[PDB]
Amino acid sequence: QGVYAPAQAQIIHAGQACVERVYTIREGDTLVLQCLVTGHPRPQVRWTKTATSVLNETLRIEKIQRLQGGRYYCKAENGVGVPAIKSIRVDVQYLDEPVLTVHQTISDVRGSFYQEKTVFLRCTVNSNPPARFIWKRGAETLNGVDIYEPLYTQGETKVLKLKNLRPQDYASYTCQVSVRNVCSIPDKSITFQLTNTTAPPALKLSVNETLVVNPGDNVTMQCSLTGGDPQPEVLWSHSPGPLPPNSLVQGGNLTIWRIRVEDSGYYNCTAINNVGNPAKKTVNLLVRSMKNATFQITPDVIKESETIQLGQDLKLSCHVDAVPQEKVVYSWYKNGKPARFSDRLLITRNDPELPPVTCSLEIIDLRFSDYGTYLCVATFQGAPIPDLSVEVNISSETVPPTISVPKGQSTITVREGSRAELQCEVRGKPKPPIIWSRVDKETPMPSGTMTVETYDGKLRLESVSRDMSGTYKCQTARYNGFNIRPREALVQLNVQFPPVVEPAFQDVRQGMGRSVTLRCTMLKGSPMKVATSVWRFNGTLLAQQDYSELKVDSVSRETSGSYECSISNDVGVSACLFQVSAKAYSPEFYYDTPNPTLSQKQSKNYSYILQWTQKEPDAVDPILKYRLEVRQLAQRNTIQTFIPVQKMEKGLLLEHILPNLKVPQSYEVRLTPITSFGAGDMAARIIRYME
Ligand SMILES: *[C@@H]1O[C@H](CO)[C@@H](O[C@@H]2O[C@H](CO)[C@@H](O[C@@H]3O[C@H](CO)[C@@H](O)[C@H](O)[C@@H]3O)[C@H](O)[C@H]2NC(C)=O)[C@H](O)[C@H]1NC(C)=O
Ligand SMILES: *[C@@H]1O[C@H](CO)[C@@H](O)[C@H](O)[C@H]1NC(C)=O
Ligand SMILES: *[C@@H]1O[C@H](CO)[C@@H](O)[C@H](O)[C@H]1NC(C)=O
Ligand SMILES: *[C@@H]1O[C@H](CO)[C@@H](O)[C@H](O)[C@H]1NC(C)=O
Ligand SMILES: *[C@@H]1O[C@H](CO)[C@@H](O)[C@H](O)[C@H]1NC(C)=O
Ligand SMILES: *[C@@H]1O[C@H](CO)[C@@H](O)[C@H](O)[C@H]1NC(C)=O
Ligand SMILES: *[C@@H]1O[C@H](CO)[C@@H](O)[C@H](O)[C@H]1NC(C)=O
Ligand SMILES: *[C@@H]1O[C@H](CO)[C@@H](O)[C@H](O)[C@H]1NC(C)=O
Ligand SMILES: *[C@@H]1O[C@H](CO)[C@@H](O)[C@H](O)[C@H]1NC(C)=O
Repeated sequence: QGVYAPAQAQIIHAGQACVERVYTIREGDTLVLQCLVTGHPRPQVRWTKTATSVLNETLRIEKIQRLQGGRYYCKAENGVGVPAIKSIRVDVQYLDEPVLTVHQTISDVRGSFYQEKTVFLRCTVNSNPPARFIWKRGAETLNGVDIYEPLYTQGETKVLKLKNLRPQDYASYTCQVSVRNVCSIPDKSITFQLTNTTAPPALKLSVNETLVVNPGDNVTMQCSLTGGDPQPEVLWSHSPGPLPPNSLVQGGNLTIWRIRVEDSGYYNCTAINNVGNPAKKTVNLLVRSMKNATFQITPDVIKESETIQLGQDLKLSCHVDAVPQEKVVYSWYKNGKPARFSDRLLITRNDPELPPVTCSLEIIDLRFSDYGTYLCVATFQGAPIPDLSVEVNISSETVPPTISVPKGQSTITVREGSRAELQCEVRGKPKPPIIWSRVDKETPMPSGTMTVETYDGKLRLESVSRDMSGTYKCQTARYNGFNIRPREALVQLNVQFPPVVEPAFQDVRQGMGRSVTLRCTMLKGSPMKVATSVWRFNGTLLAQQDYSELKVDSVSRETSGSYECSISNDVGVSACLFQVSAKAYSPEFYYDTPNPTLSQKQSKNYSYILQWTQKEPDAVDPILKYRLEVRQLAQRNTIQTFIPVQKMEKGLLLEHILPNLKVPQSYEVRLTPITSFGAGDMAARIIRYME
């Protein structure tokens, strides 16, 4: 490629800037960067910040922000050689209003019981560039007292330390912070009234550390100041989440109406006045609830049993999830209630190694007299909430569980996106719930956690993703049944999905007598086999290995057009699209030359050196002639002429002088190649008098 030259970029600065390698502007202004490029063919330009991208030789950002600052890249490519890249660092600049805060420090003195008070005046401001701080008490401070930047701060903060605090120091101190007026940014000031009444905030709360309540109850909390100068600002907050709904803040008073169980949590009242540590009082609000009452049958452990056998230990545990967990109390009944007071032979244990906070009675030397219906009742002492119970019949019939997959739903295949339903079925007395997990990987579930409880033994997946395709485990719970090694069973999940073929579009060129073959290849797809391929031409079907091929015997006017191969797996369809013709490629205008020729500076005429190259001359039938059209933008009528080609090769520069052009005006130039097939791809350009 003799005349083809690789791209070359150069960034240029415009829009608003201020004051080498960097483009500094005030936040809120507008950025305007332009990428000038050269090389042939004329390269295209995208602005990016990664090296996302905007396809434009000029980058323009209105009302720029702090974060939009950074390094920007102009990328320019044309096919020939290595793409051109150029960088520029945009440094958006700003100066917010400074914050002024103060705290005291009392400290001992060597060999003395006298004490020295020290105040720290801390001035913080976020700014680009690094700010400049000046301190004043009406007058500028230099010396006796000290200025510095404290630790754990990168110059955004300066502190004025007043070591021994004598009355004359009690004045108004004012931090004035400047950005050097760079980018014409004003300085800003903040002042503080340091007085012997100045004091950090303090609060008193009308309720205890932790407050227990029932659902529905209205609860109101008064948070009142007990100290603070300046007058601090009191604020309530909640974790997790925000306060509302159903809760109103008078200010200081926080009331919660019709409290729901999910409203439980920490409510924090905090006072701030930029003096000392902000005061906070914290109350933990606990709404009562009881959920998920569960029992466990644990056969003799020491005899390593998994089954109810006479002459063995049988533990029957009991548990429920409650907010004031420590406050629950359990009652064990049996065909009516003995309240588990027997002890001898049958005994109560409330806290063994078993799960947390579980009442569990043991039966030593199990007897037929122990076969019965046992009930455990969890309750809160004199609480309005309802009690919860768990019945568990023990008899000869009670037996550990077994789990299986029904029929051959072991592997269940579905198409991506649809819903999937995995099923396990469990047998035993009692029948425990099933816990579904994934085994091929460690991912979560419908419930968003590693495992999911289910009693119907069904696991439903609404929007199934191919990523989810894998193996899944279903197993017996250790609760609401035997507490034994869970029984397990696996099911496979195939997530089929439609094909993806290549190329989506391809522009194919070839001479008039010659042949061409189009291939549509399948890259991804489950099933990964071409079930069928169907080729169409300009809308109509044609008659006809991982891919499909079609051969156009003779690329002619009758055969040239758009070909579509619709490849499909048993699940979906996807298509390649080919454009076949014997049209020559577009001419590529050459932009980098001094062009105009003044004809005797008279007749109001100049001439233009129109130059270009022919893209891929040997891709189709040889180029015979170019059709040249010239319009001057001002007259509708156009002068059409034909250039006859002498000879050409890839990259050869072509020329044609346009003879009669009004001396000031510009023109549109349309250049079309002609082969035996006819008109190739037309190209266009605007020419102008330069000098
Ligand atoms: C209802 O209550 C029962 C227990 O009373 C809950 O079963 C418990 O579920 C948790 C997981 O949520 C299990 O803890 C986990 O154990 C694995 C190891 O097995 C560990 O890797 C995890 O970090 C986590 O600690 C716990 O073992 C299990 N307890 C029993 C006795 O099986 C059940 O989840 C509750 N259901 C609901 C809907 O609240
Ligand atoms: C570049 O962006 C401007 C708007 O900022 C737009 O007017 C112009 O047409 C764009 N350039 C191109 C080549 O589209
Ligand atoms: C503080 O200063 C004021 C006058 O500025 C004075 O009335 C007061 O006694 C001083 N001492 C205290 C503890 O406020
Ligand atoms: C809380 O107040 C509302 C009316 O403001 C009332 O309907 C509700 O019953 C109150 N809460 C209780 C526990 O009574
Ligand atoms: C908060 O409520 C109490 C009475 O419940 C009242 O004395 C106090 O003024 C209230 N505070 C506000 C800011 O309304
Ligand atoms: C409220 O205080 C608790 C206890 O100190 C704390 O865990 C929680 O993060 C705090 N929440 C807020 C919003 O301050
Ligand atoms: C226990 O057995 C009784 C009668 O034998 C029955 O009414 C009750 O429903 C059974 N309980 C369970 C949990 O099966
Ligand atoms: C197919 O359609 C394209 C676009 O309309 C057209 O250029 C071509 O001549 C058509 N081919 C035939 C054989 O009609
Ligand atoms: C100047 O241009 C006009 C219009 O294009 C043409 O008629 C005329 O012959 C030209 N004169 C010369 C001296 O080239």
